Amino acid sequence: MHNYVIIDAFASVPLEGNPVAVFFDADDLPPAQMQRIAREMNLSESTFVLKPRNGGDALIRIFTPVNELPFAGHPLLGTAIALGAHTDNHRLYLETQMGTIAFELERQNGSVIAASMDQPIPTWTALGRDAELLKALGISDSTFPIEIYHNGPRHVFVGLPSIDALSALHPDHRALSNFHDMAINCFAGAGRRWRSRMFSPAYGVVEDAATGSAAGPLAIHLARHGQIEFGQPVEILQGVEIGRPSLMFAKAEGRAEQLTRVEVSGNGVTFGRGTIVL
Amino acid sequence: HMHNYVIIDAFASVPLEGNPVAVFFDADDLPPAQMQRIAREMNLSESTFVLKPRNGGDALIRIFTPVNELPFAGHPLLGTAIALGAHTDNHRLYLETQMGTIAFELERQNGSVIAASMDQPIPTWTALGRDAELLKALGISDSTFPIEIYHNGPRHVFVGLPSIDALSALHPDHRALSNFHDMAINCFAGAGRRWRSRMFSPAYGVVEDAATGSAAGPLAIHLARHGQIEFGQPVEILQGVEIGRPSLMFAKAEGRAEQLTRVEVSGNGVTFGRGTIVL
Ligand SMILES: N[C@H]1C(C(=O)O)=CC=C[C@@H]1O
Ligand SMILES: N[C@H]1C(C(=O)O)=CC=C[C@@H]1O
Repeated sequence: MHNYVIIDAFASVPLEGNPVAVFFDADDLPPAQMQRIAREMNLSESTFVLKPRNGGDALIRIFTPVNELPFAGHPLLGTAIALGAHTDNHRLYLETQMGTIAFELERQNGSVIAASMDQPIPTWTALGRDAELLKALGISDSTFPIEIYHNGPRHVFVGLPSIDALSALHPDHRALSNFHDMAINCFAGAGRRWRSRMFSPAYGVVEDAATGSAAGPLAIHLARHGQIEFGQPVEILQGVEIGRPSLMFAKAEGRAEQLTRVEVSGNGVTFGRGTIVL
Repeated sequence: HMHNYVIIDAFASVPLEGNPVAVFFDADDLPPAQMQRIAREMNLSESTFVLKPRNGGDALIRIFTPVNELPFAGHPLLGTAIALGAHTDNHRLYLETQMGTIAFELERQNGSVIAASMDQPIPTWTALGRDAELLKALGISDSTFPIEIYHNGPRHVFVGLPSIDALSALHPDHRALSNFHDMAINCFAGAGRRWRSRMFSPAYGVVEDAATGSAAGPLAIHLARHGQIEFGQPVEILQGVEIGRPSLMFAKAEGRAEQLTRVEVSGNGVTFGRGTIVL
């Protein structure tokens, strides 16, 4: 029998942010059963905490309802906040398939409130499928070049001219299903405050509330396209239209040709706790 | 304020099959607005909330999809009945809903509720009258039977497919289907005592549902009306196969078209998990 906790990631109160189900003592579960359990929970991801293999504190496997991911932001944020309760550490090192991700935990009186990760440095290139994507989204143009970033998963970015235009999107999910192993992140905003919406049939979700692995790349994206400065922290608010407002903090340090750090951070809170029969 | 819940996999005898429902106990202190939010947090096709009775039943149940409330629904109530059945020795349970009181018979094995049967509301029906639009949304040219919509609280449209291969091949346009409000699109194929179903409902906040319990009753009526089975003949409807959530619903509609005396839907259910929430 496995205990799990539900964490609302990128939120300071239950019912906001993006839920993840974090399953403890999962070494006995085969990955095919992990996948099935994630299908059962039907949250954007469920995670599994395994004994470490390469010097971290744990090894974390990450599953959408339909696939395994080698890295994801909300799921690992939630896992780090839940795991934080086990110990007194303020530094946590979580192994994933993309490598070991360092976390700084924000604690008060030993109690975990928030966490900050150092993400893998993404690479990027032009999508090369603009007409198709914009048709799918129901729009004419992107405000900035449409590029796709890889840090484990992949994330494509499409800019909108206003927050109203971003909220007005009604994408064709079936057309979006032609975009494999990627999530589509639409953004709008100004200066240090940006809004996002994410759509990914490839990762099993019509619309996700907080796509944590997209936040760092967006910050890169905005700085490469002159809208913010490298090293300038931004707030990205996602999930508003679906009732799941999620605040992601991101900061990309260095320069386009040589990034040195991609930090994403947020609050998380416990929604519930229980146990599954297998 | 804290609430205990159980996750029941409805219309399955083993965990990880069937259709999950999250059942929250002692839920009277949650306003409907918060119940809707909790149902979104769980993100299951439905969550239910167990309230004290007002009309002589055992409990009053409110039912929520990720995006709306429903006056009745079959997998959520089945799972609710199995869950509440653990707390009682009784053979029958009466669950008040907005559609009236639904009677259940509980089946035990050893000291354990393993299944239940309900008597569903008798539906009304008519044609949908929008065949061309719906068929284009589904990605096909027609139905094997007249496209009709049944109402037993929620609404269910039925589109017949000529084979199981044809049914598994559907890749509907979710957005185009969102233009059909307040209903679920149930696509079926099969023969005799054995049918496959797939359900799609942007209106009820699900791309594809695993086991649409309130559709099982109407489908047996629909098949009897259209001469593919006889009234009163039990059928097995297997739903959710293509999404990896095989679910087995048993349905029997007794009487005749002009006068149905019982629409019975039953199935197995199993506990997958349980827990507590912080509000
Ligand atoms: N939660 C998202 C995720 C993330 O980084 O949090 C990556 C890809 C898809 C998921 O829905
Ligand atoms: N499970 C379904 C339901 C039912 O009767 O189980 C009714 C309407 C939509 C839900 O996804």
